[PDB]
Amino acid sequence: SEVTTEEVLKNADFRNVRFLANFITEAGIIIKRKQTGISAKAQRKIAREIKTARAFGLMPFT
Amino acid sequence: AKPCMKEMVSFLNCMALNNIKDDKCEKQKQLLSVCMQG
Amino acid sequence: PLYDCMLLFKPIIRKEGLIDLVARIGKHVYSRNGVLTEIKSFGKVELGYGIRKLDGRHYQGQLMQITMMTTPNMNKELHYLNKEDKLLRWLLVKHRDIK
Amino acid sequence: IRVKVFSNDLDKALTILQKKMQSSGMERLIKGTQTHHIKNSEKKVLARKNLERRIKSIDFARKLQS
Amino acid sequence: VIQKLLNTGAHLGRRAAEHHFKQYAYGTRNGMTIIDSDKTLICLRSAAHFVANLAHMRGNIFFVNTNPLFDEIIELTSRRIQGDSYNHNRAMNLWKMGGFLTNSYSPKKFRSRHKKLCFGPTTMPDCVVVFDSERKSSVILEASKLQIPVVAIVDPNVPLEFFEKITYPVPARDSVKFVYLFCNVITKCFVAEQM
Amino acid sequence: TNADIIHIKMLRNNTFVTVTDSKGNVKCKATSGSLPDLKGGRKMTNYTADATAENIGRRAKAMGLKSVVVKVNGFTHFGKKKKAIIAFRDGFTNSRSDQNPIVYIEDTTRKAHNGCRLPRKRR
Amino acid sequence: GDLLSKTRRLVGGLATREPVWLKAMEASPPPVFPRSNGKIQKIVLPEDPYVRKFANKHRVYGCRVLELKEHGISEGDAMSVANMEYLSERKEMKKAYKRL
Amino acid sequence: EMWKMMGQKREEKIKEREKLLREQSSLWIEQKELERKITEALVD
Amino acid sequence: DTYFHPDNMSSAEKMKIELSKVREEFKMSESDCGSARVQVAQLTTKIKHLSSSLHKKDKHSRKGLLGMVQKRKKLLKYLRRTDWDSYCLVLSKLSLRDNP
RNA sequence: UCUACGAAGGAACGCCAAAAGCGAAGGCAGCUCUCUGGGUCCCUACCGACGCUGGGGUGCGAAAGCAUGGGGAGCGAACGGGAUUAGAUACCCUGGUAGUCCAUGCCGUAAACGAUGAGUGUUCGCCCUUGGUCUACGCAGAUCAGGGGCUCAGCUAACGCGUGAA
Repeated sequence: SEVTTEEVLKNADFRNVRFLANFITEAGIIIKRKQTGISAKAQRKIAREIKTARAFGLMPFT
Repeated sequence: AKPCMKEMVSFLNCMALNNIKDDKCEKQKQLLSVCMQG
Repeated sequence: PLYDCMLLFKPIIRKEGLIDLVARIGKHVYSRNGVLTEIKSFGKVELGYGIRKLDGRHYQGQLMQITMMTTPNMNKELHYLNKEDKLLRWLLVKHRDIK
Repeated sequence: IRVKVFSNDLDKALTILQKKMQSSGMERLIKGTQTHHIKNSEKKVLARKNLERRIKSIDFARKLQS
Repeated sequence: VIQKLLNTGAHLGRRAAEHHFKQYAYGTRNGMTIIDSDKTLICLRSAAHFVANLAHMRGNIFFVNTNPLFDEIIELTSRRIQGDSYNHNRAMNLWKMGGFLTNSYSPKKFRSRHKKLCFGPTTMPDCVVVFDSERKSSVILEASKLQIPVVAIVDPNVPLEFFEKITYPVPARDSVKFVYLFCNVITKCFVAEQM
Repeated sequence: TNADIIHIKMLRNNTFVTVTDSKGNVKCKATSGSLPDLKGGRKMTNYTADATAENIGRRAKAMGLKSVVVKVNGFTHFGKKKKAIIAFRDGFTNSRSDQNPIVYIEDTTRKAHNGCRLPRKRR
Repeated sequence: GDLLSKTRRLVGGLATREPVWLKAMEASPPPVFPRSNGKIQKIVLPEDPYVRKFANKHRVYGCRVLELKEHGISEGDAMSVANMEYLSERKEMKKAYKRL
Repeated sequence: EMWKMMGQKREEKIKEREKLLREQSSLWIEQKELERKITEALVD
Repeated sequence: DTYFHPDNMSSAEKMKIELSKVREEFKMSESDCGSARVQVAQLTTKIKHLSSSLHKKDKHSRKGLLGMVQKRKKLLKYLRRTDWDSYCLVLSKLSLRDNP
């Protein structure tokens, strides 16, 4: 869908949940920089954010 | 090949299930109808 | 050091509770020459997964925000928090561009 | 992955089940690292050989794009 | 001048950048490069003169082509013109391939002429004239080996190992017009020349 | 609603089936060695799981449950589990009416979210 | 030696006998050019910065930006009147090309 | 000339002592607990 | 609004206003932040800031310090044979000592 | 055994993920925070030749090893048995301490391996790509730092490199 551009930067923070729950896949895995269209800096920020939230117990683990 | 062997072992579920041989699996001529495939 | 302190609390129980519990920090940061801005809550939120199987209380937890700025060591005071009852996941992070 | 068997379909069920799970990458994990053990040396070496497998197969494909 | 107008109409000076030379490019246009059409014409001057002089001793020529878009344009020549052999023109139709131009006196005896041609003619061509892209490479190599001069169309695409051991380069650059009448200039030449 | 679970635990040279309530109460078990002449060199096969699931199908048919979430928890190619579920349905059904399926299906192979020094390689 | 002068020196020092293309080879030298460096200059029509943005709108302007630059010495934003003139020519040309 | 950049940096640092922080919309800590105020957003 | 000044001395991490301050003390003209003695003073206060809060295990950062002090030795080694007056000034005001 | 919930602990950090990235080298990753080194881009301001290398010397330097005090899940030298063989100190199985881990100290070595000292200038391109910058008008074009292939040439006993092995 439409969460593919650089807007994700403004809209990618472990407090927010929908922009990000869009990324964790079916079985609870982060999806590649290929599975979507997104940049490298981006994917790294998303990785920090999903791991922070998940450690905060804010997002799933399986 | 494949239908032969699969329907074969499934027929053999007879010797699996009934003690050794109750030929209620006399029914197994369909596997032959597909084995005669050339 | 403009920190936003999220607080993931145990269930709704003790309404006039967590408010005074964070009032503790309110006095903390009044003292120590700190500064608060805005204390917005978010109400119920369903947790991802069954945290803290001790005492349980891992579905539908409470969340608040404190949004202070203060002395650095404030994290090594906040280590006063962790064993608090209702709070589960005190998290003081940073001020970021995102609201 | 979870699925209710739609009114005893049980084969289209498995179809979407697999397809979704496999695509989820998780399959590429449970078939992935489970073996006896690997150290850093063997790890880097197998990574290098995976890279070479992929570069060879991509050469074949880029050839087969006409 | 007016001829330069005509070349410029001939969709020729412009061709994509696949280059080893830059002595030629008037510029570029992001999808084309513009060569110096005056240099084009000057190359034609020199080489066409050379062929019209070699005429004055009547030395065999033996054109070469493999991309059969010019086939008709060229076939109007090399039979009753230049080499003058239509039967050899048929070799040229189906040639360049085998043991070539240096082991020209090969046996090649085995025909079994079932839906094959198998010409194999043999005489030293004192000059060569080609036009195609790259499959013909054997002719260039062997000419450079045995000291045979060559006229050749070169696009930006030419490896140094050809661009430097082929004399007389006609940097014509066939492009969007594809194959258009050129050889009619050398058709003018060698006929109403040999007096 | 309320329903049992039947669990199947593929392993290296052994696998088991445990038929239990929703809240984990072992009612009917079967080891891939709990069959006549299917242990020893016999332990390492996929027909092991085949026979196990079909036998447990006949058993959990004799007791007519028919509303039992079936789960597989092991580390394999999906082909092995496909064949084992087909076998379980076989044993369940082909001594009963034509259709005697499961109410559900669901998968659970918990991944070790990190390492614990899995033992060294064989030689 | 080069393919043209090697051979001359060869035959002159009497190595091999003369080829049948020599008198003409010298009479028609190869077309040499001044040895120049790299840097194939990007050559541009002076009317670039608007055709890109105008064919966006709607060839003939690809050259009519010249008939606009001619007054472009005191052109504030005459892009609007230019596209207007283009409207005019397209209107009349398509009236004609629908009357045909 | 670069006095201009002097000015530019001093200004960008002034920004009315950062009006965002100089704002009247602040939060007194000795106060009636804007926490207690939060009953609407308490369920936000 | 009285919360302006309760934004000081405690909401602070960098505290590299001291660099600006001392660089000022030692700066000749305005926006002149790149002369030799100036860099010397900045290195000096940096060394005195960093020789306190490192745990005798942050060895990389210690190496940073070592490179700092020896580049400072280089700075002074050149400083001494250009403007000797300013160099005595340097040692006097900065507490460093001479060893030809 | 298994099967559900718990508790204890230890140990490493699944996916991301990467011929990606950071470091002088050895090396470095679950997360958050304080402190902290070096870097590149950037109109560019200053400053002014202060640079490069570097004998004897100085620090850093994985793993194993040592010392003292912790900890010890799993792994697992030594060793025990099951084995296996003509024989078996072994490979195969099951046990299993030292060791792995933390605290501080000691060593100071590795295929410490691009098997390629350090630095400066000049060199045909294409493909990429990490992060900067300028320019944007359907979209990129440009410019820097790097990391990675492929090549013109050049070199090489041969392979090959071409961020050089020019």
